[PDB]
Amino acid sequence: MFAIIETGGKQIKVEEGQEIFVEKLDVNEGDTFTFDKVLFVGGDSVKVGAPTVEGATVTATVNKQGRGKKITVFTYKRRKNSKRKKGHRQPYTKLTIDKI
Amino acid sequence: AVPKRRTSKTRKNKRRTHFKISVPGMTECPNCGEYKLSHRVCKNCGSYNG
Amino acid sequence: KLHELKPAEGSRKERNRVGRGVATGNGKTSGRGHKGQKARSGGGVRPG
Amino acid sequence: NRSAVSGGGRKPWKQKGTGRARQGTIRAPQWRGGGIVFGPTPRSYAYKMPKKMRRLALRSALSFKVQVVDAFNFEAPKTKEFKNVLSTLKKVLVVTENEDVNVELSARNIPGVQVTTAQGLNVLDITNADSLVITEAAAKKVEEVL
Amino acid sequence: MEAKAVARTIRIAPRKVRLVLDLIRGKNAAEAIAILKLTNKASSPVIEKVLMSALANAEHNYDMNTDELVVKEAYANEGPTLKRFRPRAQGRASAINKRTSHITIVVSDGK
Amino acid sequence: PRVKGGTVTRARRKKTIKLAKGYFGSKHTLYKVAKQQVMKSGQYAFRDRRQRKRDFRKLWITRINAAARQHEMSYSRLMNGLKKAGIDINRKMLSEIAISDEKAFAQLVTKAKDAL
Amino acid sequence: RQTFMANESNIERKWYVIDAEGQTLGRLSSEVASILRGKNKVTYTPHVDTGDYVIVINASKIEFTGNKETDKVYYRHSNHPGGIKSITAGELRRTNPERLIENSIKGMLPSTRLGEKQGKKLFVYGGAEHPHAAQQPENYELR
RNA sequence: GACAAUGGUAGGAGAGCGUUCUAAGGGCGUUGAAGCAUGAUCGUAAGGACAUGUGGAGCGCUUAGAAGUGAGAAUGCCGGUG
RNA sequence: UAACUUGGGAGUCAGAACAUGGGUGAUAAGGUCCGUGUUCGAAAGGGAAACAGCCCAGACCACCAGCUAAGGUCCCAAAAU
RNA sequence: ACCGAUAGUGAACCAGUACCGUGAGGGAAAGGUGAAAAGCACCCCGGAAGGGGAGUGAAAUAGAACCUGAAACCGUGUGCUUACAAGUAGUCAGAGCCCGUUAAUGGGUGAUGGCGUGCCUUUUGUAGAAUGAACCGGCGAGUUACGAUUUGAUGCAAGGUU
Repeated sequence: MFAIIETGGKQIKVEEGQEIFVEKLDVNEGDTFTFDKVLFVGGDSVKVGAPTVEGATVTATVNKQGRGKKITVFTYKRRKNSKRKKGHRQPYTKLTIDKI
Repeated sequence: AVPKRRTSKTRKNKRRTHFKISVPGMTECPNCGEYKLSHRVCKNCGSYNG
Repeated sequence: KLHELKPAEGSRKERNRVGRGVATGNGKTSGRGHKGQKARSGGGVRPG
Repeated sequence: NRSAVSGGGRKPWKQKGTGRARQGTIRAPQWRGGGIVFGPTPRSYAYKMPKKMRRLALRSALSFKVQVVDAFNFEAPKTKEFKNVLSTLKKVLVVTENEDVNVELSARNIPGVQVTTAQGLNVLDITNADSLVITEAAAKKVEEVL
Repeated sequence: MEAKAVARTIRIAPRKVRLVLDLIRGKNAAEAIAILKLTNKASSPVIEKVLMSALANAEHNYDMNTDELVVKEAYANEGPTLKRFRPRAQGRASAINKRTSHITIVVSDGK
Repeated sequence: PRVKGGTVTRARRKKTIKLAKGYFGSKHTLYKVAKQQVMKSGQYAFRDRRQRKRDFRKLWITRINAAARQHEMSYSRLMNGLKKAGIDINRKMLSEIAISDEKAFAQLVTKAKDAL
Repeated sequence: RQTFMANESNIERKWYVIDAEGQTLGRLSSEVASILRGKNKVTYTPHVDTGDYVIVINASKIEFTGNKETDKVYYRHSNHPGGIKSITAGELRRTNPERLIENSIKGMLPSTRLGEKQGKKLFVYGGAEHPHAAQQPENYELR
């Protein structure tokens, strides 16, 4: 009994009791959150998929809301005195999938 | 000629892999009680007895 | 007040300081372009 | 700079056949022990500004102090008497008339107290102070000046 | 326990000494002195001195049997080099490095 | 006043030598080679993020094509079956669905052939 | 995120046996190389050989097309000055067919450290008898 | 909110970090300052903290001011060392 | 949705290939000189095996999402034996 | 709002000295124990040097090569890995093995797979076989005085200003 949820312009194969990591959602720490973009459900249970299954949904607890590891964005043009350094901590939110 | 490129301190140690010196090939003297070098006169006390 | 001083907004500016790095914009050649009679210490031809 | 450091005036090597870099003297900047390219020179730092702005800065300093005792009476310079006079009333600026040479003496040893006269009112003196103690006469003399 | 002996500013190159020190490292203390007496190298006598001082320090200050003392460690470290000059030809002149070494030996019962 | 450069050069050069560890030989000891290799590392990482996206796209297509051939289809004929039967899931999910459930991927292949 | 990668304990490997009689050399070699690298299976990952072991038999019976028997000179250089050697496919089909098919297939696998592992999973015999009875080889037909 | 823009050499414009010192204010420090070593830390960068060892007596912090104010390139100079 | 004016500040005055209209050369040259255009200069990404200038296309940053461009779908090597 | 031992005088030190030159003349490097010498009595190895204890001391890894004590460089030990492999030495993916932090999608190593011809300078154009750099550390390049010009701020205003 898994599913495929469309969350942030990306699909995710999700089973229960699993912790998942998604782009930033507006909710705060420790909250429920219902996924509606579910395109395909069921493993050993059933195999039903439409553009969106439209009968099934998912519910997750908003476990945490943070920022990934700072990747430094460095790059340069050789012999032409041009270089550029940036930083980036892409923000994420981690969720526990409570029910399907 | 002259070296075209300075030698790393890896290639150096590889080339010095074989810069060992073996032990002499010694034994113990049955008379002197100590180590002599085989087929030689005993350093410590005297005799050869071969 | 002598430990909170504030010159009038817009009066002071920090001088331009060339020849210190390539991220300022005036580092390598220091605003003079490449070779020539005017990229040489000693000025160009006299004015006029 | 190059003109002042001792020695030099001799090209060390020939510039052409050595193999070393071409140098001109041992007292050039890139060396050690010779030559400072720019830097300190004995030069003044003061400047001026118009009379009216000077007077307006002094008026603004006194204005922010406002944002006054009788005459001082010290026969002998006795710093404890002055400390009492300051306690009954610690960045004090005690402004007097022309000069009383027993109040400057009574007060120049106390840390945080500065004494002066109505003809000698700085702006650094004023703005450095937490209080002004001006006499009845010095108030009027500065109202006459400014 | 452990007993060390250090000989400092021994006037021999350190990689003319590590040749011999790569032998007696790990050995018993008896065969160590046997080797260090029988070898041809010029580093043997000074290392004989140092290893015997290590064993004597053991048996006098720490009082551990001079029968089971195995050379736990032995190593040379660089020292202050005397830098000299040699006349080459055509007016040139080349440096010379009369280098030194610090010879440390550590004998321990292993208990 | 005089301002002699001290413990400001050292700080940033140390910061650059920490940043290059695991490098062969003088790359992790010396500064003028460690700096060059750190710059090359930054450029390579910038490039390799985009190419990482491309690599996994290739791998997903490869495994979907390996699954469909066991079901008498192609990658192309199948992926046209989908999007013409009815819009469906992407390549990563579809590949690892072919991996986990061999029993729903064939569901999809029948529903795709039904797109004719 | 989630993308299954093949490990040493995930992988399986199978034994196939393909008649090389009547097949064009390259039309068969492509199929075989596909099998060898291992992308007939869904657990394809690049950095490991998830492919299979293959036993090509009847290598003295492959067919060329057109004037390729007398043409199609194989060359090889001996790294000595002026020493280059040559052999035509007709003379390599009777003298050593088990090198004909091997060279065809191994030119279609990558030249990497893992491509040589896969390169030495190919077992080619000129004949109908292969000594790998103890391996449970499977039939295989050209897809 | 919505839309739009954000490759860049010579070059033009803006905003900043960091070092030494000075004034003022407020602080830390032999119950351990500066410095040095290590670290898996915070910032969009220059960079800023924190913790432990080492060290033994001075240093931050805010706001202004002044500069001998930032080094990888000069067959650069001096020392050390390959 | 630019344009001009008046001001402060510059850099540039060694250009290259490609298509094209010509001169010169020999309907030689990756030649040389001019008109028009594009790209490189100062431009990374994909294709041309590799390859500044050729075809596609202009990188604010992250993503293990989707659609196409030149060019391609037997294997190396992604997609039609 | 001058330097703090490569600085400041060439010279913080018995320096115009070592040294160099026939000569006129040129010319360096060289600072720091500790609050106090209290500067290591005695024992052991050794020919001595040098050590190991034992003491002085607040500290001796402050023992006169004496405040801290960086890097290049030289070693000893050990966790992961490597003898069929073609390497600008990294980067992305990634098993396996070993650990355990500023506790957060951890750290070290790295079988293997994809991509990938250093940096400056000069050039129409450089991986370039064009230049330059052995490596490490320190020092080392748009400054000041006076005028002109335009811009921002401030002060007054047919006046402004010394």
